[PDB]
Amino acid sequence: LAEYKCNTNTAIELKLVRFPEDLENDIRTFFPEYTHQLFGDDETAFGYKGLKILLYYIAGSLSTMFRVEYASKVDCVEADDVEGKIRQIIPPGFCTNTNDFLSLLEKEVDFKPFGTLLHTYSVLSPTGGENFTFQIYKADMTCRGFREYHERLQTFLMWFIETASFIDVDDERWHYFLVFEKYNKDGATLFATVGYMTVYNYYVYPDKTRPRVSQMLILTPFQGQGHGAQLLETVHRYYTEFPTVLDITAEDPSKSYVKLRDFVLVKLCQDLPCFSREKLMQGFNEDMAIEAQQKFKINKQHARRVYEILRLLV
Ligand SMILES: CCOc1cc([C@@H]2CC(=O)NC3=C2C(=O)C[C@H](c2ccc(F)cc2)C3)cc([N+](=O)[O-])c1O
Repeated sequence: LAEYKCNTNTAIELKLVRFPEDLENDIRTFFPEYTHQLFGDDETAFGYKGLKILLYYIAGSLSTMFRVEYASKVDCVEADDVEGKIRQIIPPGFCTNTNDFLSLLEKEVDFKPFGTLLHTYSVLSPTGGENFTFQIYKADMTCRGFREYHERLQTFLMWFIETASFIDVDDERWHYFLVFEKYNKDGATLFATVGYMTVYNYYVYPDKTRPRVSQMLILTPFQGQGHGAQLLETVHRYYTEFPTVLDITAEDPSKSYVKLRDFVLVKLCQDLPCFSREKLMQGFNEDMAIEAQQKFKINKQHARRVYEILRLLV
């Protein structure tokens, strides 16, 4: 009976599929960092030998294939309801075989990003020379198709963020920022989902808001390319255009958030007059927090952090 225990982290094969060959290419597969919300602290599932859970997503639209496969199952002993648990966290309408999934691949040419283009950037390839092209969009639930797309996307929070939980999309104070990569296929330019960030537009009495970063997910294949830095920079630059925004902060200031934040705020602030070599040496001044707030909606306390870093650099 213990011979029917399978670790679920390694059993759940995720894929982002651009071309048919991606189905057969194990390099394209990645795996959950967390499955405890479905399978407990032990991250094991009872009842199956050779358990394979397939969640294949078409790279842009995230149209989904979901299949459970196994060598054998125990079915007066009852296997864990793997299917049922996964169905809690993914929308209906998934297909269940590779043929139907490949059919969806043909229609992917028509998939277009949701919302407003805010920024376009290039990342250099590891090999060097080739640039990949990326775009950040701001979307909301008024954009046709986005709600369904967000349901397909958010599942990933479960696999890669430890304390992850789904948001209430009917709350209009949610802002969505999406990252896409442009890629070529047979002469056409298609879009691939890279990541996203949800930002909550907290009300501040009486006429102001204070955006707070809630979640940010960069999908595993795109990690270590600087997407989070672009995403946060873009969000700061976006909300700067609104006088009614006080500042931008994070709900959950992790070590990695703080590292990312310190990177971006230094990038944004080093070329400002108030943070010049000469002005830094005179000490920290309220002027610095003022200018940082006006120019990039940087929190008063965050500007103190930037000051220390910049003053060390000098
Ligand atoms: C080799 C590892 O490469 C990367 C890892 C990450 C992770 C993983 C992920 O998907 N989410 C985030 C990450 C963080 O480190 C911190 C971030 C965070 C941002 C804002 C905020 F308000 C609160 C948290 C959440 C991002 C990137 N990236 O480039 O963005 C990696 O390259």
